[PDB]
Amino acid sequence: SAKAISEQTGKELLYKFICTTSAIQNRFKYARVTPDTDWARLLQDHPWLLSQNLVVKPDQLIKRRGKLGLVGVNLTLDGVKSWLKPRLGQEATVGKATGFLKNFLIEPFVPHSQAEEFYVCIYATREGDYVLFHHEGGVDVGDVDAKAQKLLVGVDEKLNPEDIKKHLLVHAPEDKKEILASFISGLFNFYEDLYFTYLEINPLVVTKDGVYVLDLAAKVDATADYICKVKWGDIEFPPPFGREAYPEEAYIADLDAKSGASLKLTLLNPKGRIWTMVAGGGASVVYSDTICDLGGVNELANYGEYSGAPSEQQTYDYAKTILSLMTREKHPDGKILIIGGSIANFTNVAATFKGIVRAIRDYQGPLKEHEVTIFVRRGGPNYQEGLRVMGEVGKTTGIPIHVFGTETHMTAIVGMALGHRPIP
Amino acid sequence: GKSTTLFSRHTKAIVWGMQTRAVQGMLDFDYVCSRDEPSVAAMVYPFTGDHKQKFYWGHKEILIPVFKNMADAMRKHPEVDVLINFASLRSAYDSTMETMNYAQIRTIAIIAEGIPEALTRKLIKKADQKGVTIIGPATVGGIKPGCFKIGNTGGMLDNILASKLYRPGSVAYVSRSGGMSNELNNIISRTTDGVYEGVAIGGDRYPGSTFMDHVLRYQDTPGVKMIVVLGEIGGTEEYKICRGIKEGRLTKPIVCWCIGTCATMQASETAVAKNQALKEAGVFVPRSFDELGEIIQSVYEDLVANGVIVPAQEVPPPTV
Ligand SMILES: [Mg+2]
Repeated sequence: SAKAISEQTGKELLYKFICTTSAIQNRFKYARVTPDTDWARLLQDHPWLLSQNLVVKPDQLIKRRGKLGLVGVNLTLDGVKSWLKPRLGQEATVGKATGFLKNFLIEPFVPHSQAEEFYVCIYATREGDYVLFHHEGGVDVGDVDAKAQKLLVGVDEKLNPEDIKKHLLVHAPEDKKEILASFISGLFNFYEDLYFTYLEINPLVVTKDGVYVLDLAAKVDATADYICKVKWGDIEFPPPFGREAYPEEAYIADLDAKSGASLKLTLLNPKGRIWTMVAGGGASVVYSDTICDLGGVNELANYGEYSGAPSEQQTYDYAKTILSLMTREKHPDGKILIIGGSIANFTNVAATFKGIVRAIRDYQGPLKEHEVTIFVRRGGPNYQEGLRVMGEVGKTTGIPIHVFGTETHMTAIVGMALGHRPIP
Repeated sequence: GKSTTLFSRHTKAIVWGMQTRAVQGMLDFDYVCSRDEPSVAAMVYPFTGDHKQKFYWGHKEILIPVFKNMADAMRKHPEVDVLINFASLRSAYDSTMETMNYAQIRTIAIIAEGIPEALTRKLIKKADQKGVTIIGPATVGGIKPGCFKIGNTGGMLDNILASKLYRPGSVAYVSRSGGMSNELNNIISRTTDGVYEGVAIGGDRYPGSTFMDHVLRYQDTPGVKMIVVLGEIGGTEEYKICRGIKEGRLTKPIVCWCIGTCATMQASETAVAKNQALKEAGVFVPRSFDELGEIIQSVYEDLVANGVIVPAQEVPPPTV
């Protein structure tokens, strides 16, 4: 899938790899700031921080930073520090996302007129990549998608420079058409070469002194790592602006990274009484839908999946993480664990369930204390064996475990769990 | 042009890759379906030299050639019109592009997950150019009961038999998920006369063939009396189905439910808006997945009562 990268990552890749005759200014002139930053060595590393006035702003996948007043503009290194005191480490809300402002980028301030601001964006679709240009960029750009010239570079087609000049740049100042055109040509080759799917620069600034990339947002096609690794290096893919990941999410992520199997976990409400552990990406969405449909949205603890034929050990490690997560606080009404799934085509259900069983056994003590009831429905290769060992661990541990096969409609267990229908 | 019929009792296919367990599953399936012959004619794998491989056509032992070079396989087996591609992701693009230099191949199943989207757009472009139908990438494939099963689709014989996938029914379906397709096999076999044909288009952003591509095929397949689509939040694919019905192109009963209604974690792209639009267009849409089997059954029974579906007679399967 496509994944966002930080503005700093995108700018670094661009400065490193773009091939253009159009002179790009301030290459590599950026300093990253966190709440752990040592300001003495930062300056000793970026002595240019003193040469000129600066611009400081969060680099955390927040859009419209200018319009929302999240950018300190044209400040000294002191004025930047003073601007950061009230903000760094403080909460902010943008749209309906609230999070801590903890990652900032400082760059040189570029003096320029409004008429020197421009819009460029490139993005992928099934029919190819669209290249966008508008002759007014920046904060007040407005509904840029309705306004911008658009040019489709078809699948395996070339971006023709005369199309850039004669279609995209029709409204651009005539003395800037050659430079803009050189830049866009190079931007598109870089976009294609580093497997981008989205690359926006707003505003792009062009003065007498050359091209400045003032603001950048981007995504790349993460599956292309085996191709672009030599160029990407250890590229990071930040989460959306919002809460920080819980340690267990980070753990499951690291598990995910080390397997062909898909191991996913997201905590909606760590205190909710309704926990799921579903095999199948489709099935996991369906079970979530069902829980919400039957009124349980506020008690839904998590969503995610363990899919794509995980080993017994991987499944054990995944399950024990959920078991741990649901034995942190008691809930007055006890709790429900839904271990559901569609009917696997190749996954060895006996092997996966053995892992789940080992986990239930290791956490059996706290599971009884938290009054957890478990519902299980699964099909696939060796599923009858798997359902049997699940029933066994139930009788053995004293934990209530209701097991079901392919005769039971996949989502029926959700009604049973919630008391909307009887347990057969 | 893209074919309406992809598979039949006589389909012969080439499997690219080292996948003995998969091939044996297909043959076991071929056997319980009472096909006259095995559905896999040969294998291709450049990492080894020519040779043969042992499999079982029932109790009888047989040999399946393995070719190092794709041409040799094509040339020696011009009766082959399908390729199942189990290439690992570093090999999937080149091998799929190469397959399409051989016009006897009308249908390619691409199994690998992880093919970059920009590469997949190029496969699609060539495929569309050549009239080749692509199923996948990132899919387990699909299944045509009585006729042909792609790779691991449908799992073990135990599941093939329980869901009666060894003989045709009247219900066709398509979904993105291979996991849910097998669930559809189960749901459909318990509520109707069984699956006619089922395809899993895969989970990638640009699938080689889309819901509408297959819905069209089904609309144009006399054996299909009834169509089930398991849709999904994201994109506007399911609107093509609304338009199709309204323009008279689609006339058969269509059952559809789009998963992802609980996206409380563009407006027209939600499962909720698509479910509603489909329902207004005349599609049979259940109130929830929980009621999907119920609606399928109800639409089926009405097709039976009015003669459109004549449930065939159960005929036990061969040895096993
Ligand atoms: Mg993984």
